[PDB]
Amino acid sequence: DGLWAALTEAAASVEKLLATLPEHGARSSAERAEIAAAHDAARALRVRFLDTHADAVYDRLTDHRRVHLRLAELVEAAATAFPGLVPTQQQLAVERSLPQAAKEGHEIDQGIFLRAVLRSPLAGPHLLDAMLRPTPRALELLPEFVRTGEVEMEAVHLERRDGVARLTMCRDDRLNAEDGQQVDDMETAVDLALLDPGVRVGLLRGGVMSHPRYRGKRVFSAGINLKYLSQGGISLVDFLMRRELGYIHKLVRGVLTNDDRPGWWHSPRIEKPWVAAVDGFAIGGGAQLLLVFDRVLASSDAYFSLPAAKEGIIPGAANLRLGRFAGPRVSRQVILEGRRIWAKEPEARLLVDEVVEPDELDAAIERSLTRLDGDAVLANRRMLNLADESPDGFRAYMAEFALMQALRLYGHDVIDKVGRF
Amino acid sequence: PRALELLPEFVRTGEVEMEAVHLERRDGVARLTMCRDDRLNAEDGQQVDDMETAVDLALLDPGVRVGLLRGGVMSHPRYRGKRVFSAGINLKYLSQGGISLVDFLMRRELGYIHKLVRGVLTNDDRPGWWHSPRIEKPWVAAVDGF
Ligand SMILES: CC(C)(COP(=O)(O)OP(=O)(O)OC[C@H]1O[C@@H](n2cnc3c(N)ncnc32)[C@H](O)[C@@H]1OP(=O)(O)O)[C@@H](O)C(=O)NCCC(=O)NCCNC(=O)Cc1cc(O)cc(O)c1
Repeated sequence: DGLWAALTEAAASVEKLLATLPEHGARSSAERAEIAAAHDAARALRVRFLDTHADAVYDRLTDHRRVHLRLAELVEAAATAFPGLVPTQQQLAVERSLPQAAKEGHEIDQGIFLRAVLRSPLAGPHLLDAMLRPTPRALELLPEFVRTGEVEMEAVHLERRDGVARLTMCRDDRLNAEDGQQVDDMETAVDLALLDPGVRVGLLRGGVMSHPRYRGKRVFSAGINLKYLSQGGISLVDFLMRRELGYIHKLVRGVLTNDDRPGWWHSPRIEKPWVAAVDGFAIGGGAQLLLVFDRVLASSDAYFSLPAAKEGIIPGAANLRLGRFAGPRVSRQVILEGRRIWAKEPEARLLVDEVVEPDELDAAIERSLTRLDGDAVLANRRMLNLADESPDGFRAYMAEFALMQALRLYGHDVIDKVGRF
Repeated sequence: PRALELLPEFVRTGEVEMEAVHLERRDGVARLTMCRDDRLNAEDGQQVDDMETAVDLALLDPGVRVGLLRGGVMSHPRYRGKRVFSAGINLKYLSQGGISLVDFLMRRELGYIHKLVRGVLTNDDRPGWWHSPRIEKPWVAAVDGF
């Protein structure tokens, strides 16, 4: 062994250099290379330690796979139980108060950690189940939602109507640009939709925009908030990983419930079909969402892009899912070269089921919702999703993604590009 | 007659600013920009007169080889900073009685639009008129917005 002691020392060297060296941006090139080498030695040992000890580390935190912990709770418990393995809440607060260009990149350690956890065939599936459980916030709001049929959240408006959970993304000043709060609202709303027995089908649509160039027009998504990303407010764990393992995965697989109802022995998760309706455009994170719906409609003037081909972060699980929809040539055109796909071109039918003129779209959305009601759709979409995306495939991708995306979140090309927005 | 009047200054200057159209000779191209920035280039009697005048100038100017029709940058708030080709006839003026059967609807078809196809019929005043009594040139259209 000896890896823990080596890691502890290498982390100490890093903290000693951060204490003595000048602040980021005031460092000379020799000072910059010295701290960079210390970060590298420490992170190298984080990997080597977890290569052999990940399962034991995870077992301590979750009582040998007997307590389900979500991502935030997991990395926070790992910080206190294994100092130096991942950053503390206090170290993260310091990072979070800095712009991305000035951060030391302590989230990378969380990427290292979550990679090793998701790579384990024992710990990985367990963490994924934990993220499929209902959020506490949703369980809290569920009784009022059952009664009222309505919840107004900061980034999402949810309404039960005619057996449909109508999620409207309503950040009318910024084209529904995504942030940590949008993810929390989306997961809460998705949780409510799935837990509400009066909901049979879900609908995701963008609301009416108010920014002057789009006033009176609906817009689906302009993707991640690039301003916040530049400013330090995009969290690796609480945004980039949370959305993939939480609400987006619940759209596919449903919510894992307790053994508290009949039939749980054949359906431990409650899943329902989802419809997406795209107004204006779906960009980045919003386009990623479309790879997970049972039905996708778009207005005739809409387009779909994952535009950050030169200097962007990985487009979530698009790299996992797009090849299945579009094949390897088109997926590389979209992701490697930033090809934008328009709702009216033939290849839009790889991503969209129905393209409709603006004046006929509302009615076409309503028709689509009535077609997905039965028990037959539920069984069939479960079998399809199982065939389309294996547990191992999703897990193995999200394991590498945790580290690869962490690195991209701190890449100089990304920081530079995002600052110019 | 308006075009013949403006032709010498256009040959000299390479530029004419009209109410509904901006015309510029550049690199042998007659660049017609439809520039009613407040109403998405909605058409009226004056637009037709400007269009025909510009088309006439493009065809008569020996320094022009190819014509280009494009919409200019709009200033209306829903389209500010964006080019728009044409929103068609001015429906407000049509309601108000200001769309002329002869001077708009017939004039545009028999004048500038037909000159885009067939050119301008000139006098017998140049070599070759016996085989080409009309001067025609090729035209490019670039459609922004709609
Ligand atoms: C979409 C546009 C072409 C629209 O062009 P215009 O019609 O000229 O609109 P704008 O006036 O820019 O937009 C209106 C308004 O919203 C603001 N806006 C628009 N999009 C954004 C984003 N993405 N962030 C922040 N603010 C935004 C814009 O600044 C204006 O607000 P003011 O500054 O207050 O004037 C343009 O706004 C644009 O390029 N937006 C950014 C698109 C983009 O590159 N998004 C990021 C793509 N990358 C991801 O999503 C990455 C990602 C997301 C994920 O969810 C997960 C993951 O793993 C990775």
